Amino acid sequence: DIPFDLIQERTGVPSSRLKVAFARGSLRLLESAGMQALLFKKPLGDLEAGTVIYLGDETEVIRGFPKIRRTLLLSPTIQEHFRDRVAVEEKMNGYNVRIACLSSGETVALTRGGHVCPFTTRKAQELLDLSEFFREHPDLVICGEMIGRDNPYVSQDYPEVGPLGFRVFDLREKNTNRPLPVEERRALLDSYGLPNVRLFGVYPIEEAASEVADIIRALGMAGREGVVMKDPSMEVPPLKYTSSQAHARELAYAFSYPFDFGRPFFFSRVIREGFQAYELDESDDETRERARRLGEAIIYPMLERIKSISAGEAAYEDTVIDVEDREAAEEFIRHLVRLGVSATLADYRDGRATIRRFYQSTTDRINNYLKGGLY
Amino acid sequence: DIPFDLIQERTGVPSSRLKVAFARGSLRLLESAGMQALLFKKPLGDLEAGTVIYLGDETEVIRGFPKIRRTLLLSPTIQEHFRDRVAVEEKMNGYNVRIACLSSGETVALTRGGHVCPFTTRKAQELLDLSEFFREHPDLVICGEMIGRDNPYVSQDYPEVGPLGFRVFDLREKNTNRPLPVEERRALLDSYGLPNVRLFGVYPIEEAASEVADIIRALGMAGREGVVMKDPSMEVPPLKYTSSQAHARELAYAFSYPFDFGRPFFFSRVIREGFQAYELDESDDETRERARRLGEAIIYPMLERIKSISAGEAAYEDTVIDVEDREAAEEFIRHLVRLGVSATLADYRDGRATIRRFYQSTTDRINNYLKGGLY
Ligand SMILES: Nc1ncnc2c1ncn2[C@@H]1O[C@H](COP(=O)(O)OP(=O)(O)OP(=O)(O)O)[C@@H](O)[C@H]1O
Ligand SMILES: [Mg+2]
Repeated sequence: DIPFDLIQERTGVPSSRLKVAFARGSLRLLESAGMQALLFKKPLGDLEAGTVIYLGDETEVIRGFPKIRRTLLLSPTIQEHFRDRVAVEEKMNGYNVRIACLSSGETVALTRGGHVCPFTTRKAQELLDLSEFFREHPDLVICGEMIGRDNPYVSQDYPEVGPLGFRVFDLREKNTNRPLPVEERRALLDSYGLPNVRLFGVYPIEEAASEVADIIRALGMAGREGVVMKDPSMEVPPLKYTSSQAHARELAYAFSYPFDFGRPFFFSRVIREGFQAYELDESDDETRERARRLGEAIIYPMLERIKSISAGEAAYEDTVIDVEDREAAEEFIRHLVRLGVSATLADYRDGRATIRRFYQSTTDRINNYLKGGLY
Repeated sequence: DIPFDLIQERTGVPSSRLKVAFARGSLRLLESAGMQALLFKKPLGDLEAGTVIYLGDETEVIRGFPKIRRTLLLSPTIQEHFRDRVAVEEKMNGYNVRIACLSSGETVALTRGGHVCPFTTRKAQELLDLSEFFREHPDLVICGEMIGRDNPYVSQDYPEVGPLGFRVFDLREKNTNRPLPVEERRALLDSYGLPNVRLFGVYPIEEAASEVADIIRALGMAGREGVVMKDPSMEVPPLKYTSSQAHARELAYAFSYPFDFGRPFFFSRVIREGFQAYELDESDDETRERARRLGEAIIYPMLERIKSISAGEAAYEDTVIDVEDREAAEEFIRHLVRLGVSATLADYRDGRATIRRFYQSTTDRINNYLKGGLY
């Protein structure tokens, strides 16, 4: 049974609160070296959502990755949040991965919720040489973005990393979740042959907002997601800010399965376009492009989705991945499913498993409308 | 001391559910001129929102105007819903008015929430000649839209009415809320010289959808709101269906005050554009124009609003109305304020009265960000 007082000491959360959280947002589950773990679905105190506690030789807290705040404007805001210098990295469109070595020597890759992903743990050690880093730094949690076209979670092709890849943006200590300063982190990860997310530079605070403006113009015309700005000694939390095309991308995806994204959502992205038009457009023409790009991202995917279902096709998405065997693919399917995702194996040849995700609500509601159902 | 048993007898709503509604709202007020009345803020049993019960020499239940269902498609939805024939009237973009001659001889214009508008009651009596109609039909509630560019509530130019006119779209019995048949209701209002909404015609159900499509194309090309489809006998409830410019107009106004409406306003309207592109757009040119039209309606109002607030202006809405005197103008404001509206008299020249509406949600949140406040 759950060692509530031990956890109370390791976390700073009173054993009383923890029993209140065992009503709802605190799950006990088997994972790793026959080990019993606790997964904080909801945040609780200093503890972040996605926090996982492993109850082994030592009880290790794998803190959840912290929510990064958003800004819609580069100025005055950057000068209003930061001090002296701003480090500016590339925002990787992928899925958040915390890699840790546990007291059992076992290496584990946590999805944002704190679940171990069988696919992510396999691929993370396949594509990363972690052995020596963890021998020397076993209480540092590698925080990164799994990216690439053959990505079961968020699929964007970053050709320079291959079909599947990884990029570290953080080193955070177990339990305390304290980050290493930016430039030390990059160096340390360099000297173990580990990949850092692209860093555009470190700029004095006066010039930061303009420097970020050019980068974003560059990132947009490349079709990349955007930027994450950081206090070089991480004594100020980060701010994220994204490109217009990044917003058209998400929106276009969202209006392809419009009834699976819980309403706004949609408002939040569009609003980013208002303030960004106010700040980055240097001609009416550009603002015109911005409008055209927004309309088309909305109409055309929704028009094709509707045509599709009209022609008998249910709304689905496929993503072909590398797996070890068909059993492995199946196990990953189950994991997506216990995450509330409609998924099945659609095809399997050698080690390549076609993961099929179904969007039931988009299929149903567009069918009911096409048959004469009333809004 | 309210006569709940009487109101139960006169509405069929159980006495208990009434007292429980009143313990919240449902609200008891004085109106016209020394009568006490019951306003139903939310629906209850068969009672509609905005239903008012007048307690006079007679107990009269001025029923609220029923919510009209909407379709996103003409086909096959019309023929799944209607039978035999389909009557198709213009949907007029203004505000809802219920005119009735209460048992105390006093004529009262009710807005959708069942409040007596001092403006609308004065405007309806100037505009319409109602004395001979109500003399013959005191128990008939005239239901129509007040429309025109110089409108106090929602404003759109309709040349046919100059600055401001009225158009009846329904006749409904007091208490029962039963609607007269379409062709009868129209003949009746004509013989008494009362203005009808344009009725394009009654079509058999197999031709209804293609007919409506043609009306919709003309109405869109002409900047008109859409169509309300009716069973001639009114035995099946109406379906409203709106055009794309109705929507652009709607989303443009929406994003001039983004944080005051919704969040959708946006997903609701945009979803119409999808199915309508599907059913009605015949060339991709048309769909392209639809996308661009939708984009500009979103960015531009949002953009100007941020510029407007960056330059120090509050987010407001002006509208100019024709009033009798300035005494009239200030009564109308006192009226808007007692309904929760942040309005003032911006200006008054020669019977004209600039009514200014403030939207502080939009002003505050847009200023919070321009000050460098985090998303
Ligand atoms: N260079 C980077 N630095 C930090 N985070 C990054 C970087 N590149 C990608 N990310 C990922 O982007 C996330 C923030 O971007 P996004 O808005 O897509 O995530 P989110 O789901 O909104 O996360 P949250 O709201 O919890 O911050 C981070 O949580 C991280 O997973
Ligand atoms: Mg209307």
